[PDB]
Amino acid sequence: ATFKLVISDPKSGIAKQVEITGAETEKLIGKRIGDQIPAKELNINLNELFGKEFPEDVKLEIRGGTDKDGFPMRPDIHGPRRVRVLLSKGPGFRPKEKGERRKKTVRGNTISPEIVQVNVKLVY
Amino acid sequence: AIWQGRSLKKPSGGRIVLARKKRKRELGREPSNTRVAEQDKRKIIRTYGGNRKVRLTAAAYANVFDKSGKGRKVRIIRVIENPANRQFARRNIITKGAIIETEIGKAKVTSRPGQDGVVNAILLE
Amino acid sequence: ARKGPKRHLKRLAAPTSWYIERKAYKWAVRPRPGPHNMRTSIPLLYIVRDYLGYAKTAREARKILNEGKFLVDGRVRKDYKFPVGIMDVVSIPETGEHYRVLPNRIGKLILHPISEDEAFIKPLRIRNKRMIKGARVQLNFHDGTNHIVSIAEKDNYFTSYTVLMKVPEREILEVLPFEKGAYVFVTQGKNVARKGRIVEIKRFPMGWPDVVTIEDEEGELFDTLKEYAFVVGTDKPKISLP
Amino acid sequence: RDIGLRVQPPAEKCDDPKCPWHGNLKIHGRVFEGIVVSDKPRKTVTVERQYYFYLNKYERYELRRSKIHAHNPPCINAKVGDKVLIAETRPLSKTKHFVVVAVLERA
Amino acid sequence: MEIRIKEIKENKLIGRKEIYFEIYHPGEPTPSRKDVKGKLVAMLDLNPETTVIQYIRSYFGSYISKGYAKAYDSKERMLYIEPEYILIRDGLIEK
RNA sequence: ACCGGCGGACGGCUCAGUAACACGUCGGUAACCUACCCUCGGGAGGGGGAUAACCCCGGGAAACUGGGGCUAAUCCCCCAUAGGCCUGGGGUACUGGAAGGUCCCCAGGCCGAAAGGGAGCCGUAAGGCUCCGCCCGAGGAUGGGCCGGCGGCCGAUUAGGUAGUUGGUGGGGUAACGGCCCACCAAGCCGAAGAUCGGUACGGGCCGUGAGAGCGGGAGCCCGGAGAUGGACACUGAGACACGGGUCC
Ligand SMILES: [Zn+2]
Repeated sequence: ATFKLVISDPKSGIAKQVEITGAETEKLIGKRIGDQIPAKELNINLNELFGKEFPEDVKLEIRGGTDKDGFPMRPDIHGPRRVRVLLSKGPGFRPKEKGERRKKTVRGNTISPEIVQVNVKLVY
Repeated sequence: AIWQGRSLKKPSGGRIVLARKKRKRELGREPSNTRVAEQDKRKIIRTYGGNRKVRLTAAAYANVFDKSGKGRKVRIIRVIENPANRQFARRNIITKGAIIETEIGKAKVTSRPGQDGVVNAILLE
Repeated sequence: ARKGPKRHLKRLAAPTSWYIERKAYKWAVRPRPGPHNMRTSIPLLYIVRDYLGYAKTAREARKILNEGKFLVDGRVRKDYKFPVGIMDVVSIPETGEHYRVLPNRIGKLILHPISEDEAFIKPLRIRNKRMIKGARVQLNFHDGTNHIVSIAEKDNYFTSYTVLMKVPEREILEVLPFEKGAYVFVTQGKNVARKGRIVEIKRFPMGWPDVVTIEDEEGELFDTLKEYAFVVGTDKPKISLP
Repeated sequence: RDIGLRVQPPAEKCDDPKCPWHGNLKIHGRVFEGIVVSDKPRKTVTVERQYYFYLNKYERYELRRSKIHAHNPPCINAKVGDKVLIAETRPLSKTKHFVVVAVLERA
Repeated sequence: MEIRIKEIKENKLIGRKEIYFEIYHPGEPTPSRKDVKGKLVAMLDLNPETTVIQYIRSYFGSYISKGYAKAYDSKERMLYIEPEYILIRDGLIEK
């Protein structure tokens, strides 16, 4: 389970990539979108990564991600399962028409070993 | 959906075969069972041609008039009788023909809650 | 297979009131909704191109119309699909020309030259009369136009009466009543394009229309519908109708 | 009162909302004369009208029947065999689209 | 080759003059557009750079060929009104 | 290039299905809806919020698609007044052949608008002129929905068919009236003048033939109806349950 986690700084609009192979992936696994995790708990030296003087209380907010198959994660579907849902808007669908609905494949909010990329927002 | 097109039996007792698919303009909506509650609940429905309807699902107040045009807003307590259905009286469902009793006595409904979203009634002498 | 409104009109299916070649091409302009009916109307494109021959192509006709060179009822009309109906005044100030649209003896629409002084008058038959919010009376004319008056003047107007309106100012000039001896002009039917004086009016039960008998100049008596009888005078026509 | 027909109204009064004489029902369209053949259904009568149809090829006529179901207002209590007048109205039921307006003659 | 002006009309909404003419000629080739325009301009005193020959049409077994032309008041108006193809055919634009 | 508006429901193709108010004709809707367009009478007041594009970082073999920041509108939301609907009591002002219609006065309630936005020419500014615009009300106009009378094949080696079936009362739903649906009350309704069932078929204007009566066909053009591999469903829109849109077998 090699994650390609993305860290985005809301105060600068800049994002960086960090690839994590094991050990630290277990703590991330099982979490749900909307949960905060201290940066130190992931052995991330984001201060030197971003060349900043980030405080010591920085916390990692997970907002979503994707899979090996490229199907995104809907923060609304419960459980670490892949489902087909008829979507009109929101994550996983781009309407392109006034009111159309198309069926797409998505995954639940909970993180699973199948996840390959996890997006994270820095919370000071 | 709730089709409201032609019947499939002739008046002579014969059988009719559909010559076309169901059309959108011929479709109805689910019945609105206005129930007495502690707070009014209404919804907006977009109808044919872009027009609009106000559907009342829960009714709390009623506008009661007594022989002189003097209207009062009085809370609904219970439904006494409803000739429309034999079970509506027991299920406490308001209907255009229902008879209710409010703080100022018995009244008979004269409006259609499912079509205009208002409960109007006349006091019974 | 039909799901909504039509946008096209085949030439063979065009109204019989148009002086159009029904076999030269396939399509014809579909009139936009407007003042008069489909049968008593013709798109301004045909007036500009065929009737008058001021343009040889629809592109030229559209350019001239957009240049605001044509006035109908005293107002400049730019769209080439505008309906033009009976008792309408078409004005070309640049050439100083003025025409009145009238039915023919065979039901086709024609342009009758008129005088400049007369070009400012439009007759309008009161198709209906009702009351609107407030205490005002609304009059609906044969071309779909509307006018508003006060409750005091309610008795000054009635159905089938004629009103002479000054265009484009939209001002009342005179009211011609519908009564015995009133000069009338037939707008449609078998007796279209005939004129005379009212002689008798007959009513019938249910929704059957009224029937009116008209005496022509030569003395012949004919019949038509009251709605088809258009009042255009009292003793002698106030509008040239030959 | 008159409802567009040159016929005398019924003598007595009724409270049927679907009575053109004493109700909100409006009559418009065709008017027919017929003979009542059935009156069993409640407030309904079947009116039969006979007419001749011309067969071109044989240059001969043939009798034909026209059965119509019409609403029977309480004031106009039509029976079997009566000659009645009916007028077209809005759809009142699956088959009833006419209303009896008067009884031309009673059997 | 003799040109007879059957009709001349003044269009004022479109600032032009419409000329209908007939070219009578005994057995000879159908007259060319350049020759027709030159003769018409010389005869009717028109502006050479503002006349466009709509057509010169010959008929079956006839010595009279009909012709329709237009003479504008303004070069800009001519360019704005006339389609490109007719002007190219008459050789008013180099293409 | 993107947001945003309109259109994409017309046109084009086929005759499968359908013996039916599908089609032809005459009438009705006083029982109903309609963007575009026309006329008249009115209005445009105060606030608020996202996000596309773009930038950083991607994921996915593709098809597609995630996270973070920064923005505008004729984008979206809220408040205010006009306006819309229901009901009760009074006067009769209007059209109609006839008012459950329209108008006026009180009463109880629900719902509830806009874009003074854009362009040009002047004007020191202010302000002005013009062009295309936005919202509400009453009418039209355009395209339809629904209903009625009459008319147009063969089989009796098919004689009985019908049970929401026929009608009623009270309601629901619809844009609209209606057993269209629902709850109860009755036994009604169709039929040898051929019901029911079965065979065949898109209907008409028309065409082929004959001296005519008549017989036969009704693909090409026009009008109307259905279908988009066979079925069944819904979203957006004035209009579709939609040939080059959507969901399931
Ligand atoms: Zn009665």
